[PDB]
Amino acid sequence: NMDVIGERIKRIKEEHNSTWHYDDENPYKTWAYHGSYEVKATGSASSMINGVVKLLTKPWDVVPMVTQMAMTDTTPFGQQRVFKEKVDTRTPRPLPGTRKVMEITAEWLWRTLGRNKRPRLCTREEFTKKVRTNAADSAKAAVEDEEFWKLVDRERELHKLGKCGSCVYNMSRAIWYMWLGVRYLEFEALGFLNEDHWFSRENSYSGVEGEGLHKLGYILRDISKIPGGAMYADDTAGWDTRITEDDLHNEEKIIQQMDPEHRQLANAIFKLTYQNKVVKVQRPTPTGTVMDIISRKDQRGSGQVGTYGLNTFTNMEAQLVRQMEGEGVLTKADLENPHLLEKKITQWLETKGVERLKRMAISGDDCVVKPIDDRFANALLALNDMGKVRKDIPQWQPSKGWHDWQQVPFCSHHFHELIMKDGRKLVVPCRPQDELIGRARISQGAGWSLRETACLGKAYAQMWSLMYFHRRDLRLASNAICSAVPVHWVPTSRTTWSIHAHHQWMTTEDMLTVWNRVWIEENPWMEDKTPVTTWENVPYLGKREDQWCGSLIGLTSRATWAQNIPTAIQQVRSLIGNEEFLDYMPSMKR
Ligand SMILES: O=C(O)Cc1cc(CC(=O)O)cc(-c2cccs2)c1
Ligand SMILES: O=C(O)Cc1cc(CC(=O)O)cc(-c2cccs2)c1
Ligand SMILES: [Zn+2]
Ligand SMILES: [Zn+2]
Repeated sequence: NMDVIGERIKRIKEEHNSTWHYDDENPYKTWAYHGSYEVKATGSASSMINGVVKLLTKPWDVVPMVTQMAMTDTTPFGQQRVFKEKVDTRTPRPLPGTRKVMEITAEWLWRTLGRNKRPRLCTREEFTKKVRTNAADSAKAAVEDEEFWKLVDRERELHKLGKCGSCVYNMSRAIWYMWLGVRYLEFEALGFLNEDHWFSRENSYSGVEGEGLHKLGYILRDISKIPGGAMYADDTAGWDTRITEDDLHNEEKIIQQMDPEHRQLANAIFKLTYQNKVVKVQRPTPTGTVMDIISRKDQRGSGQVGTYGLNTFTNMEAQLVRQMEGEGVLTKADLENPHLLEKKITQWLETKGVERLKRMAISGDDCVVKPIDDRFANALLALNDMGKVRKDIPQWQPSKGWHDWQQVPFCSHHFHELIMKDGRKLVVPCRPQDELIGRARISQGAGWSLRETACLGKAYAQMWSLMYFHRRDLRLASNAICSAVPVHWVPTSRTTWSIHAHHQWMTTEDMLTVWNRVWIEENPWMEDKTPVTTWENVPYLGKREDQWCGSLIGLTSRATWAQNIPTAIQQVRSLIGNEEFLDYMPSMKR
């Protein structure tokens, strides 16, 4: 293991030799520990509160889920216990027949994914353009510095020699340059999966990359039309910690489709930073805070570029294998058998494969599968053997499915079919409201002006206008926030890091115009392109469903809040100053 990780540890060791030691009382049981060095503590036990949002969402001040979200630990104290709970585990090795099935499925899945697209290297100017269009943190400063690009080249020359000196995953400007450069190199070799949308629904069949939250519901409604059993959506208990050495080696087969110069750099990312890794993790001690140097040959680093794609790939593979078991193609005897017949797996993949991929919606560890029947509910031998053990359910207890696509959980959401006042149907995203309000009430970090705060608030308000307008409490709170925040202030900072977010709310353009573009114009499932002229024609969930999904509708405190909301708007306005404000409350029934 050391002839791959040695150089990186050697560099950390030399750089921090002042405080470098072997802390014999380290908590690593499954990870190989190398040593520690003293550092300053990072993060907090709490989260900064967005006063603009809080002042306009008073009934949620006394709501447990909302209070819970204001917390979330990021200190070495919080970092160490979260690591213990899942990261410090070992997945047993899948059986020889399981390993063969995964291999046959991996090979076929990669050829299917690359039937039209061809892998390619990603560039310095692609990364640069991305870093620029993200902020508009000190990554823009590094990208602008030619000295950063020089280290990148030095590291790349080591990678071409099959060596690694600075690619360390984290749980002066020199170390920041080494991190952003490690991320650039991985972006260079594996970014094409994201940048050239390999997991789009059109290229992957099961995939949903680049579709967006507003489309996921319509995708599930279309899967519901496919004849078969119920729709299954099983969560995996810590997916990234369940990525085996066999998963990594199967994921690596993509290098076969690459040009020699691309294959060489991609092989370097896989072999040196995925199938081997050097990790940095903050740990508190009775004599301060230390940064530990750990390593392992398996599991997925959640921060990395290829994480979404390679998780989508392995889940598609895992679900195809579970479908084969459901159909009686794979038996218990087959999974135990090294010499299992490749023929029947190839026969099933070449005749039923694509059709079987079309029965699924897969986004990283999130899957929705509509098998040909319900034998799938009890097809658990391979899923458990592959290491993809379902969360909070006895290992051999049959999976429970849904016969209504609207009850199906996918990507922290459920989806509703709404009938508009004109009779047209919408399929909308939904989640418990407390999670939405609770998240909007969190401002990111310290040293933030009221201006930056009001703009983040405006961003959350407009995201709600576009994605969650059907939630009565959120349309009101959204209008209230947009009334309290000056009209020309541009929503700045992201509301989410979600791959399903396309941030159409990050504008000063009229939200009803934007709504019409997303839900009517650009909506492939909206045949009638007649615009909606008024927010009064933009539908809500039925009162019942709105209440079932967390609404305070019908409560006194909520009616009080709704009644006295111009007072709170005025309070926020007076504190902001003599700016230009537009009153968005008239756009509502009140
Ligand atoms: O159901 C609709 O179509 C009308 C509608 C809209 C709204 C939204 C707003 O607050 O202006 C709220 C309510 C309710 C507040 C208390 C009980 S029901 C009803
Ligand atoms: O990616 C996920 O797992 C699901 C998810 C989660 C969240 C919450 C968060 O990231 O803070 C927000 C969203 C979005 C809100 C609008 C468009 S996408 C989606
Ligand atoms: Zn490296
Ligand atoms: Zn709902």
